[PDB]
Amino acid sequence: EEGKLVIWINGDKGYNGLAEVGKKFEKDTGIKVTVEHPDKLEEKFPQVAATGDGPDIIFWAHDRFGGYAQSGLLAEITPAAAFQDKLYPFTWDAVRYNGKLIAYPIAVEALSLIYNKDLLPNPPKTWEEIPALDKELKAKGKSALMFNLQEPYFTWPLIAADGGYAFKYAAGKYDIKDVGVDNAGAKAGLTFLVDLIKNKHMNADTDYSIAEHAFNHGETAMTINGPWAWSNIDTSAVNYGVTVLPTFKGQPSKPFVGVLSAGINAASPNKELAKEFLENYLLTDEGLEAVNKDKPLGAVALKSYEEELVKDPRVAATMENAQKGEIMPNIPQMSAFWYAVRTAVINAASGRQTVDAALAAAQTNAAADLTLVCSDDKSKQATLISYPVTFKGHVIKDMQIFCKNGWMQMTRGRGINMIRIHYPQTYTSVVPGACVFRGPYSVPTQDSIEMYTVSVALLWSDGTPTYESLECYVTK
Ligand SMILES: OC[C@H]1O[C@H](O[C@H]2[C@H](O)[C@@H](O)[C@@H](O)O[C@@H]2CO)[C@H](O)[C@@H](O)[C@@H]1O
Repeated sequence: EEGKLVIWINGDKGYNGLAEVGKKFEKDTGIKVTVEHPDKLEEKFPQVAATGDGPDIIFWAHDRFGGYAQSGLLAEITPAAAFQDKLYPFTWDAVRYNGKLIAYPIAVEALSLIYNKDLLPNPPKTWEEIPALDKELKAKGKSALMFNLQEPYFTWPLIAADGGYAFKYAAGKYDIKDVGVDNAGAKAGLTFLVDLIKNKHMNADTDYSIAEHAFNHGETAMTINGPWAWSNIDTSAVNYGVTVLPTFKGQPSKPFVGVLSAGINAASPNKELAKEFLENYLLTDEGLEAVNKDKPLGAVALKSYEEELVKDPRVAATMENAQKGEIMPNIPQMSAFWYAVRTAVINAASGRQTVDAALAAAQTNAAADLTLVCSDDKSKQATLISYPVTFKGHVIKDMQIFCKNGWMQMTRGRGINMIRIHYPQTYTSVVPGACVFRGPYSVPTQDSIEMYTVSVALLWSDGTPTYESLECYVTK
């Protein structure tokens, strides 16, 4: 709707403060500003913006914006040099996609270790110490650590500590072909997490609100969270510190660093109003103050403000953790990475898959966009799903699936491609066209399980071949 600004931002952010900024905007321009916090908005935005609908402005960490830009959902930003100089350059670099500025950077985000000083004056420096510490607190009616296990954002710092990575950065770009989900380091880290759960130091079902409640009411000595979380702790009775994440196998935990960013919907008729709102209301000492006061932003992108923020030790700790991590890629393939790791962590933590199997499925999903939906019952068939998210640059051109009975080609277009995979011995005769698992194979680790597998050959646009396999496991 023209003559009005609609803003979407995550419900864990400073939306009331931004609303107050919006009030400051309406009052001067007569233009009403409505701030909303849709659920799973990072998914809902590309859905509705694609229909020409949605907000004028969308706020999210920069990693999602490359996908948005590739789908044509974001207007190009062209700020003056003067405005550009007001913000730190690396924050601008975070919002650049295939050459163009696709958003306004706002603040730099990283997870930190947050601890209750009255329970735990000297918090552990290593993950390895948490079990012994938990045993001591449990006797006192408390627990050592609770944090959100449902979102891979929070568990990634540990998985990445021993060598896990999303995409390798080489020769001036992310190498979409070199995916780090499945390696020895990632396995060691996720195994440590799963072991914390097996040993009842953490609970697989723990989510954001459970961990927030447990920490802010004094039940658990530590939590892992970002700056947005500090204001609720300020309200609580907890005297807290914000410090460096614990090390794992002697290496720093490596949080993925986000830059909170504001994109303008390409379909918005209101773009000039959105630009002026963002530049002359939101990014100002006053506006950033308003939002930061409602819920802290971390290290803001605005130079004038940063100088006052660097004095807040919580922000300093934030930047200390950021320096030990890595800025998130913004490439479209990140959406497949995050989906794949979310599934792996949830499945490993619950005990539905082993760490090795979970990561192996995650690796293939993040790298090749292939998901295999297994059935516990052999008589019900598996489904292989191909769902490409990257349409530009180095991409898989050709895909061949190796099934027990031969090779079959599978195309990559924008859309979704699904085939059934049959377990062998299931059909009384050979079914024309059907892809059949190789197996059953033994699994040395677990004696009660049978493995089935198919293989895949990938031909990249540059001629590079690569190979994947996908497994399903079944109880005998
Ligand atoms: O969990 C995967 C998720 O991680 C990041 O989302 C963060 C976000 O950056 C923070 O600002 C805060 O809101 O917490 C989110 C996790 O709940 C990625 O930005 C996102 O794309 C990804 O799906």
